[PDB]
Amino acid sequence: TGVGKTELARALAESMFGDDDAMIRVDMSEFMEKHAVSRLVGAPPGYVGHDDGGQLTEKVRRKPYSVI
Amino acid sequence: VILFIDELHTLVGAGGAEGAIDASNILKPALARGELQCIGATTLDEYRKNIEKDAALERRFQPVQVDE
Amino acid sequence: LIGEPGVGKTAIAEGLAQAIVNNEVPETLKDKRVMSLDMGTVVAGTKYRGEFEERLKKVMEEIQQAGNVILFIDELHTLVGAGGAEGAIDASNILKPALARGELQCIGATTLDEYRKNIEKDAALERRFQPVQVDEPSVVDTVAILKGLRDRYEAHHRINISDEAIEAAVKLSNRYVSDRFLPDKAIDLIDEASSKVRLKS
Amino acid sequence: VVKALGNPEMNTPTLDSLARDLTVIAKDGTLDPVIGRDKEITRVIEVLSRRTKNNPV
Ligand SMILES: Nc1ncnc2c1ncn2[C@@H]1O[C@H](COP(=O)(O)OP(=O)(O)O)[C@@H](O)[C@H]1O
Ligand SMILES: [Mg+2]
Ligand SMILES: [Mg+2]
Repeated sequence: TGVGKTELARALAESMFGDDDAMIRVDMSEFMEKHAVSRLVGAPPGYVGHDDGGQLTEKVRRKPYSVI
Repeated sequence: VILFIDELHTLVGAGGAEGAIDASNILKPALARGELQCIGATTLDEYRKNIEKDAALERRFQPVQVDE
Repeated sequence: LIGEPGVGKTAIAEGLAQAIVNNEVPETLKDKRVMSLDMGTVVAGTKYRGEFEERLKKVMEEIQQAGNVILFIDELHTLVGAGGAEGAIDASNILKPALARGELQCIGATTLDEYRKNIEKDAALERRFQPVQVDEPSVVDTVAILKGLRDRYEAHHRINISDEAIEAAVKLSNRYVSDRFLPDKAIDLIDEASSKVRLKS
Repeated sequence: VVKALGNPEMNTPTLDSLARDLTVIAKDGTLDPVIGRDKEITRVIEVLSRRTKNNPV
């Protein structure tokens, strides 16, 4: 801990795009539950938000050249 | 005449009924053949939700990204 | 014609029309008229009861008498439910008897999704149409298509398109454009680049 | 009086009845100025100048 591995990712995002917020950040700490993977690839077929699709998938599709 | 249709996601299903033809199906031939110069405005969510279901209509429009 | 949007099913129909004009490969189709039907045009101006029915019926009788008309219905999935009402009959149920008896020769054009959701649900309408899969052309085929279309886009944009530009367009659109299909995205890349260089000068 | 004030000599009517003319509104001067969007407007012009689908969204 304290050693700057996240800061390295922010520095790379800044160098490649000009701002840290251009990085697509997905904190794995909210994916502890098995069904939390729905936030990445969307709701399972037949569920409520199935047609919305995954959040990470849409963010990557919008910006195909990014840091994840 | 250059046509500006703000809230382009309303194009799909517009005027649909039990036996009617909606606006998108009517306008598809003109949009494909370069006959009508239509400027559309919509949000990313509305684009994905409404005018990406109709893959043919999505094909007929060229997205321009307006960044913050 | 079944294929993903942008492959060129409408181009297939127009190529059939051009082949008819120049020289049709068989005799039986030497003198034929290919007419494109739009359901919006048929439904329009039928505010009174049954006018859609009489209009489509007259169309079918004229097809039967003429005998040299091949009807091309683009967006075939729109045929179901068209012109319907609380107790009326859609265009599909009108066309089914004529297709079954054999007075109509229709050329449909729809993607796999719309065909499967709309046409396959009805066995009577499905048993009269034969799917013709239109596949995405290869890279060399797309280059040939772009070279064939080069004259029209050069005339429109008043620029010169080089072969290296065609190769780059097809390769880059294949590698970096994922949501669309080869001929459409290559054509779009060529068209936008031509418009850009024309606007710059 | 109306006739004296009027004109003694007395092409898209449907669109005029339906839509708003942004060009005459810009001539009037009620639209706000647009600042620093040269690249997006240029891209819109480029898409509008295409032969095949020329519909920018
Ligand atoms: N062999 C070809 N020659 C010329 N143009 C073609 C060819 N194949 C495809 N195209 C282009 O592809 C487009 C046809 O797309 P199409 O699949 O008919 O769209 P949709 O599925 O929405 O009807 C036309 O604009 C045409 O310019
Ligand atoms: Mg960390
Ligand atoms: Mg078509």
